[PDB]
Amino acid sequence: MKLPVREFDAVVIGAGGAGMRAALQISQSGQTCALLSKVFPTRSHTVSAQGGNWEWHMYDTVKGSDYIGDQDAIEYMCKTGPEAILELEHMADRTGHALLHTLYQQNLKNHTTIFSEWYALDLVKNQDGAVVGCTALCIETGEVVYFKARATVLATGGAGRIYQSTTNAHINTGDGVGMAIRAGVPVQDMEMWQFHPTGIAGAGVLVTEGCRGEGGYLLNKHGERFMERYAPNAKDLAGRDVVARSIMIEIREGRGCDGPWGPHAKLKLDHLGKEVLESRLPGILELSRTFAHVDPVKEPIPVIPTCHYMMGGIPTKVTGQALTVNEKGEDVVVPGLFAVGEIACVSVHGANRLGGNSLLDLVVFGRAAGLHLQESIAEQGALRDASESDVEASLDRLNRWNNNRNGEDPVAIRKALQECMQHNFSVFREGDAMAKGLEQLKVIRERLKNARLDDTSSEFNTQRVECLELDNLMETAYATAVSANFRTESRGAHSRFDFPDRDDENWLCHSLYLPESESMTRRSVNMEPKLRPAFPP
Amino acid sequence: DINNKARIHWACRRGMRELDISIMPFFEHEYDSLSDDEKRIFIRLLECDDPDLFNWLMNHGKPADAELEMMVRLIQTRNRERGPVA
Ligand SMILES: *Cc1cc2c(cc1C)nc1c(=O)[nH]c(=O)nc-1n2C[C@H](O)[C@H](O)[C@H](O)COP(=O)(O)OP(=O)(O)OC[C@H]1O[C@@H](n2cnc3c(N)ncnc32)[C@H](O)[C@@H]1O
Ligand code: NA
Repeated sequence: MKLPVREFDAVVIGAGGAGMRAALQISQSGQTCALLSKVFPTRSHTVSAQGGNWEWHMYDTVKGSDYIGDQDAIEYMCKTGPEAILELEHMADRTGHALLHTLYQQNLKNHTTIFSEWYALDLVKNQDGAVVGCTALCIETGEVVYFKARATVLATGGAGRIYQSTTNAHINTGDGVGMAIRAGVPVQDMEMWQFHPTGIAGAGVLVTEGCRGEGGYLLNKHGERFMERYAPNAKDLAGRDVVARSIMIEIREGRGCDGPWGPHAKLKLDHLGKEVLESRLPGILELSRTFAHVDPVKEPIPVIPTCHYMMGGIPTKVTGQALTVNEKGEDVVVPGLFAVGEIACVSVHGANRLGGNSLLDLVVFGRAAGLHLQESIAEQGALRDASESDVEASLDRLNRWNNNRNGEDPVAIRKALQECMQHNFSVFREGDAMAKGLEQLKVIRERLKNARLDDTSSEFNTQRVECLELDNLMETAYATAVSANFRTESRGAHSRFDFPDRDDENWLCHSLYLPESESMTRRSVNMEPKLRPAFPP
Repeated sequence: DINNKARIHWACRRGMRELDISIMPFFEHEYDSLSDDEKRIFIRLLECDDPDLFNWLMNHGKPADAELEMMVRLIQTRNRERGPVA
C-alpha cells in the first residue's frame, strides 16, 4: 500500500450519540475500535437535543410512523429502550451534551482509539464488493489514511442542508449517505424528511406552533393572510403539511417577501400586543431579536419551512447490518457495512419521527450494532484484502477536487441545489414541478463535476472539506428528489399536492433508491413483532 | 497560535445551527479586526461547551471569566451590527 494503513476490527465513522454508543459497546466486547469524527464529539448535532406501557409506546410509534415503521424494529426499541437508557445513567439544557460527554469519557476509558477532526472520504470495497474500511483525511495535517476494518459503521447523522432552511448544524451534510450511494449501497425512504412549517428565515431556528395557537398568522408580500385561501376553516392552525406547503407555493409564485433573510412569509404577532407576548411567548421574543433581527412586538417574524430530521437512510437490520437487494428483490446484507442513528433507516420512524425516539434509536441501535458485531463479522466471514486500486478508487473524488483550481464556485452550486430542493422537493411536491426539478438537479450535478477548489494547502484546509461535503449533499438531494417523485401518495412527512391521499393498497411499503441505475423499487414493511400481535392499519 | 487562522476556522463548526450563525460569520468578518489578546480569548472561548456558548450569547447566564464575558458581549454586539446572515 502506498497509502498509510491503520487496521482495526471496527471503524466507526461518526461520534454522535449513535456512533459513540456503538464504539463503546465494540470496545467493551474486547474488539479493537477506531472512532472517526470530523468535529470533536461534543460538537455533534446530538448536542442540540433537549428535554431529557412499552406496548403503548410501540403503538404510538407505529401509528406516528403511518404504518411504514417496521414493527419488529419498533418493538425492539420500545422494549429495550428503558434498559438501554439506564445503562448510561449507571455509568438550553445539557441533555445532548451530557449524553455526548458520558459516551466520550467512556470510550476513552475502554480504550477506543479516537480520531477527532478526521474527515471520512469514501468506503473501500474489495473485488467481491465487501466493504473493508474507508479512506479518511486528517484535518490538521491533510494526511490520508486507509482505515482497514472487518466492520465499517456509518454514524454520520442527518443532512438537512440539502434544503435552504434547516434546524441542523452545518456539519450535517449527509456524508454517510453520499459514501453509501457512491459505493452502490441503496438508501430507503429518502422522501421522508420531517419539516417544521416555520423556522426563522436565514437561521432555521424553529418558531413554535404556539405562536399561531396564540393568534399569530402569516402574511405574503402584499400583507394578505394567505392561509384563508389555502385553508378557509383551519387557516394558520391547519395541518403542518398545509401551512408549510402554502408558504412555499406563495414564495415560488413570486408573492414571498424578501430582504436580508432571503425569501419568506411574515409571521405577524404584534396585534397580540406587548404584555401577552412577553407573558405567553417570552422565548420567541428573544429568539426573534437575536436570529431574525426583528422585534415581534413591532415587526412580523420572517419564517420559512425548515428541515429537521431524516427518517430515510441506509436500510439496516436490528443488528446494524446494512442491506441491499438482489434481482429477486430480496434483502441481502452488504458485507462489512453497518449503519446506526439518523443515517440509518432501521425504520422505527417510518413516515414521521416521534418526539424522543430520535435520541432513543441512537442508544438502542448504537448498542445493538456493538452487541452483535462479532456475530455479524462471523456471518460475513473473512473478507479479502483491498488491493491498491481498490484504495485508489476511494480517492478518485478527492483527486478531482485537488486537480481543479479553476472552474465553478462550489458555494454557488450549493445555493442552487438548496433552492431547487426547497422549491421542488420540500413541502410542495407536485409531478410537473418535480419533473422539471429532476432535470435542474442533473444540470447542477454536471456543474459540480467542474467545480473548483481554490485552496491548495494541506493543513486545516476547510474549503476542501466543504467541497467534499457538497458531493454528499448532491447525492443525498438527488436520492431524495427521485424518491419523492416516485411515491405517488401522501403519507406522513411526504405530502403530495397531485396525490393527496394515503394509499395502503399500493404504497404500504418502503421506497428504495438503487444507485447503480438511480432507479426506484419498493421494499416490504415488517409487520411481525415477536412478543406482541401486529398493529394493523 | 493566533496566526493559524485555518485551525481556528474549524473550531467555529459547532453542533448547533444557532452557534454556526453566531460564531462563523463573526470569525470570518471580525477576527482580523481583533487585537492579539482578543484573538487568544476567542480561541479559549471556542474550547467551551456548545450549550454554554448558546446560553451566554442569549444572556442566559455568563462565564465566570471576565475576558470571556467581554468576548461574548463582543460577538453579540458585532452580530447585532451585521444583521441577518446571507
Ligand atoms: C437538528 C436537531 C435535532 C434534534 C433536536 C434539536 C435539533 C436542533 N432535538 C431533539 C430532541 O429534543 N429529542 C430527540 O429525540 N431528538 C432531537 N433531534 C434529533 C436528534 O438529536 C438527532 O437525530 C440525533 O441526535 C442524531 O444523532 P446521530 O448520532 O445519529 O448523529 P449526530 O449526532 O448528527 O452525529 C454525527 C457525527 O458524525 C460525524 N461526521 C459526519 N460526517 C463525517 C465524516 N465525513 N467523517 C467523520 N465524521 C463525520 C460528526 O462529526 C458527528 O460526530
Ligand atoms: Na434516518
